[PDB]
Amino acid sequence: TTNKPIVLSTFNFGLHANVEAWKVLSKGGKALDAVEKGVRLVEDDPTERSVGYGGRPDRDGRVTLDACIMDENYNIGSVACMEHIKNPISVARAVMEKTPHVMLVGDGALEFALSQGFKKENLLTAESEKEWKEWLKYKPIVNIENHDTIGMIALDAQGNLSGACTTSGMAYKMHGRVGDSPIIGAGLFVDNEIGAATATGHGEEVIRTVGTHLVVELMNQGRTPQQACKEAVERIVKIVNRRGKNLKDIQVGFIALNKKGEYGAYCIQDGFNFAVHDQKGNRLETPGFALK
Amino acid sequence: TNKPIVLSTFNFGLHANVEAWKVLSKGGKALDAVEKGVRLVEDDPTERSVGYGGRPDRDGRVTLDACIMDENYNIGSVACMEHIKNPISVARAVMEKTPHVMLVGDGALEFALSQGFKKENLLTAESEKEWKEWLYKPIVNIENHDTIGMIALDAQGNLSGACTTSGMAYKMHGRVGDSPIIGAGLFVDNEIGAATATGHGEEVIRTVGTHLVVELMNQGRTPQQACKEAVERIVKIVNRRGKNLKDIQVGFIALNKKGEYGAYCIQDGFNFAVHDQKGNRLETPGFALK
Repeated sequence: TTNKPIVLSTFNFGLHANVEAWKVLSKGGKALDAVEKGVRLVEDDPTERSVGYGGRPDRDGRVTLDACIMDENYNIGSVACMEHIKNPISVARAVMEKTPHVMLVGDGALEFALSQGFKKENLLTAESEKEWKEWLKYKPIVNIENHDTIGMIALDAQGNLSGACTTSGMAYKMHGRVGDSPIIGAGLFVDNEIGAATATGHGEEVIRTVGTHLVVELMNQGRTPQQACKEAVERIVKIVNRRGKNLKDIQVGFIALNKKGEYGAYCIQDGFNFAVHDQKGNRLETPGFALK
Repeated sequence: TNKPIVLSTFNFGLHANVEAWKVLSKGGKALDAVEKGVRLVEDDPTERSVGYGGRPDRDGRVTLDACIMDENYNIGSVACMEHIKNPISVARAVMEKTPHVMLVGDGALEFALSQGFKKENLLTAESEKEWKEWLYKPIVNIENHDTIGMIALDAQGNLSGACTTSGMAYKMHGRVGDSPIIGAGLFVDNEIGAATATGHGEEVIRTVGTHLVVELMNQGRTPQQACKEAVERIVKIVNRRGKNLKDIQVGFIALNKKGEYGAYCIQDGFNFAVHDQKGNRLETPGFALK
């Protein structure tokens, strides 16, 4: 029994993103195309205020985006702190496919996007501009309604894994701040002989623990996807305590999928959900949480 | 436990270790020792792949990458930063003074200047001449001391590490390698050990190299065994991607809680420096490409 094809993505907007990925997966399409099409739906929508277009700016009023992608054969691409391109996941795929590098940032990422035909656009909506000027008159508090990242991982009809992660980062972050979403091993990791995992939340904490590489290595060690996500969250809980911080101030979610299409998730604070679509249909599930 | 002890990469690790030992031999923190050690090399214009004499990207811009990690999971990083000679110290200020862990590009430079660092021209006349003559084949060259990574265990039994580079010569503007990425160029877990990487950064990111080395030591591997199996994982992936191993070089050095240390690389000719109470010496690790 292998449950394939199957796709998982983060937060409640993962349900709609999964319908676009299933359009690829249900026709035998590649997991890489499915996860790119899925997260682009959310990058494109200005009402999703933490991914792509309409994302809240850094404190200087610049919308800078972070994304990475990984396919079934350790090919990776990433862009971080890139301005004026609505679809960072697709520029990350072009870094992977068209350059000898795996990560470009800042002005160099934008110059490369324009060289590959991407269109320069104004990503700061009137809504985000209004909110930023009011904020100008930094408290990255936990908020369950803030779907701060879309991460999506899929196992296709060929039995191949791939994943994508994209965000506009912490609202009113310092100029040039980069979170976990464009870092391979922190926001996203895919090993086609084992499984894949993506992360959400306070990016600094996922980088600190190399979160998604740790989840996949625990599945390599025999942990179920859910057990792997749970123990990686418990490692963050331990480190939060050793650093003298308070867990109520921190939110991190992990979703994971292995080679047989088994899946799981776990988070620090209640209220993180994820969407799963497989042949039985698309549904929103609620994982366990550490802060009780 | 054999402590204090410090390891750093390549030939120039011997001189960098003498500066870190000035801190470690007096009971100083491993964090200050590894910062002082790699700054020696950032400061030297004759070291062409670290800080000040570093070879520019293809547009003639010297852009630097660095990260630091202490004994209690605190981390800081700057990538693709221009005009500041000492990126390891701006990384330490990201760690200590901001709510973030990584800043890049113009925002990293703006933060450095807000902290007192001075803007300097890092493109030496030598590097400028070489770049205009070059105006990309990132070959294996054992004379190219591409990164300095340094890891130390101090008198308190605490681990810390630093990694800094100017990255691949004539890289695309905006390219970031493994040296500022926690878990790829550098990782430190004070209950286990620490490891740093050198070489073709893209390959270390792909395998999340130094987090893998430390997790293998967590699983009971020796420092040398952990470095060897992480190199063997890169060998395997190079083969699955249909690539040729002769085109790639990666080195790992590692240190555990007990002060045991080890190293391994793909191609012969990588060396590292160890300084402990027996003195400072240059050792040569095993290599995969036989």
